[PDB]
Amino acid sequence: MQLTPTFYDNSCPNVSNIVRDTIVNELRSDPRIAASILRLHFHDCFVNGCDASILLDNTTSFRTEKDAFGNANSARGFPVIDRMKAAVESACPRTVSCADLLTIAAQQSVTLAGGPSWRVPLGRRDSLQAFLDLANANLPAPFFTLPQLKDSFRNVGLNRSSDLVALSGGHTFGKNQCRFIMDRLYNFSNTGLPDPTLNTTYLQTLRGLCPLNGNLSALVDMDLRTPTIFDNKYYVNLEEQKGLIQSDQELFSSPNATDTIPLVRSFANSTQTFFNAFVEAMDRMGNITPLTGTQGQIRLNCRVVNS
Amino acid sequence: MQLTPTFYDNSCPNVSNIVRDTIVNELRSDPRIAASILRLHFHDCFVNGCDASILLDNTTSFRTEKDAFGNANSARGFPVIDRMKAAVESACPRTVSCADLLTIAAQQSVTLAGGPSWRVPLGRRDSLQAFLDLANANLPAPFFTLPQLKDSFRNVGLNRSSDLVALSGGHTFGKNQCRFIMDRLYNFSNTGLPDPTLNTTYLQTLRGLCPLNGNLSALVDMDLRTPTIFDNKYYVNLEEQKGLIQSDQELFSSPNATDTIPLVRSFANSTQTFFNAFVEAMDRMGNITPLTGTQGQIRLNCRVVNS
Ligand code: HEM
Ligand code: HEM
Ligand SMILES: O=C(NO)c1ccccc1
Ligand SMILES: O=C(NO)c1ccccc1
Ligand SMILES: [Ca+2]
Ligand SMILES: [Ca+2]
Ligand SMILES: [Ca+2]
Ligand SMILES: [Ca+2]
Repeated sequence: MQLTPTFYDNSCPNVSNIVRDTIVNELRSDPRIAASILRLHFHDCFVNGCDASILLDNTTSFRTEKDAFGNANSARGFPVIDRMKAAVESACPRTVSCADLLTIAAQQSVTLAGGPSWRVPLGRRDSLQAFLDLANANLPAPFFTLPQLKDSFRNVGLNRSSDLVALSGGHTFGKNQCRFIMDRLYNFSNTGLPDPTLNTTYLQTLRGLCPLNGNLSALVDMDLRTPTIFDNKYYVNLEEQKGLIQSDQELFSSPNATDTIPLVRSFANSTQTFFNAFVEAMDRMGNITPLTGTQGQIRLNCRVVNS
Repeated sequence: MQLTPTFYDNSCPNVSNIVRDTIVNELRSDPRIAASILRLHFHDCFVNGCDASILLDNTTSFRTEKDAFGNANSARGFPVIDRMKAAVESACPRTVSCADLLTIAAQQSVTLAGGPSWRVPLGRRDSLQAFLDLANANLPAPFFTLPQLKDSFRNVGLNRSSDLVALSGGHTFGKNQCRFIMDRLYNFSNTGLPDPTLNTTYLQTLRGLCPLNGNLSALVDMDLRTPTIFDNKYYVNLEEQKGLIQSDQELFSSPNATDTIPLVRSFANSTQTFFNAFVEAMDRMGNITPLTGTQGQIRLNCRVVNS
């Protein structure tokens, strides 16, 4: 079955508003939640498709993806997801899947942060288990080279350069722990020297935030220009060699960036072009091997499989 | 209202078995769960009493105690608690509180680990909010001195030396992160030397497990003799200066341990005496300012307050 943005127009016409309202309230106490939610959706889709497998808690039959390298002590916002599911179950019992809920939540998060507004295709159903080992192999790491980042995306069906460049624009807001950039700051590639593609003045600022013997869990803004606004500033930073993580800067400075540089230049100089591309890439990501029809179920509680 | 072990004998006579069955199944995949659960009960009781406040997830009206120093990236087993609550709600809808469930789970965990078996007083109800700031002040820290550990316990009503010594016997099983003993190993009290009350041969073993530049999250066994069995070996270790954390060894080596040494000697040489004392101390802890009668509620989902 093909996903359609009209899937709940009859069964639960107000699911979008309920989702938006929940995030709006949460943003008041946690300005970072919008970024956290968009990330949860991405990590859901890259492991067996957008099937809400990442939302399952540990059981005796399978381990949670929340323990995966990249998720463990990093991914957050789960209780917030619980809140909107409860509110939706009240208005539309056993109607909206967690997989779709997380998808709408990601879109609303982007819009609420100043990004584009669009209707996401719906109709996905929830998985009956979690895939930890798969998550440990499918999620891209910040130390990956450009070709490696390309392989990671192609591995799940996003084989276009625009997919990688556009979706990476998700780093236009949100935070990153010092631990993931320590090497770029003090000893890159076993050279004992910092990453040469990192702007020197910016290097001083980062070293101040992430000292050699400091807290590795200390958080830094992904986008130094507009830390909480979803815009195209992420690309301007790359042109100035101010991409925070290795995977960010490689989009512009890697020797294999022949095909990505033009997209960065384009996105850095046109919000419309970037927004159009981001929406297209997002819908493509949301279409990775979804469970539909009678496959999977409509979870009542996103943390556990239905009895 | 006074707590009574017969509280559910009519309303939900099989709650004990349902709780035991859940832990037995979990132990198969996670041998540490018994220790984790007993600890969750202790951290519940020390903050506003055993009211299941520690089980509440973050909300926009109050912050979760799961973020407290001592709980954050340390406390675990929450999904397991979710599992037994679901099973109990199926057999006895809206009957057993999370506060009581966590209490029975703690007792069964001790028994299943080889400890004593007894009927816990019941009748507690669930809180309507969590107390993070209170948790940050009420939970004892591993770097506390003997008098400080005594003040911490007296602060919640456990003003007897036996309470401190007996309950500390909970370290007869379970794990501890390297981060909490690094100072005893390499630089105790700003002296640049290890803790003199730590056995030197054991110090070598620990330094091997917790290297100066190693993983601070690496886990070490609390009891080097019988790491997973609930017995009195914890006290024998203290006599040999092999207590893992500072608060452990101080029970035997502190200059203020005049009143605790005799209890340690006694408990180290008689399982019966220790078990009797542990059960008495546990029931006293389980009686810290409970919510009863019409106070609080019977939570349907331990993570959230009833609508
Ligand atoms: C190209 C490969 C990617 C890599 C290697 C990567 C790596 C990372 C790293 C290291 C962090 C910080 C984690 C932490 O400090 O706990 C992070 C955060 C984030 N990423 Fe990515 N990421 C990638 C792609 C994406 C994509 C495609 C999106 C979504 C469109 C995304 C959205 C986010 C957001 C919004 C945050 C901040 C989350 C928060 O603050 O809670 N990332 N990413
Ligand atoms: C006297 C003050 C106490 C201090 C300062 C203290 C401190 C600690 C520390 C540092 C850990 C390791 C945490 C980690 O590595 O994440 C721990 C674990 C543990 N504690 Fe205590 N504790 C105390 C009292 C108690 C009491 C009274 C009980 C319950 C009767 C208890 C039961 C446990 C258990 C079973 C574990 C292991 C948990 C697991 O492996 O998941 N503790 N404690
Ligand atoms: O966000 C990640 N992958 O998308 C990630 C984060 C840190 C370590 C490994 C992977
Ligand atoms: O277990 C604790 N308190 O009981 C604890 C653990 C580490 C740091 C602070 C407190
Ligand atoms: Ca998934
Ligand atoms: Ca931005
Ligand atoms: Ca409590
Ligand atoms: Ca033992």
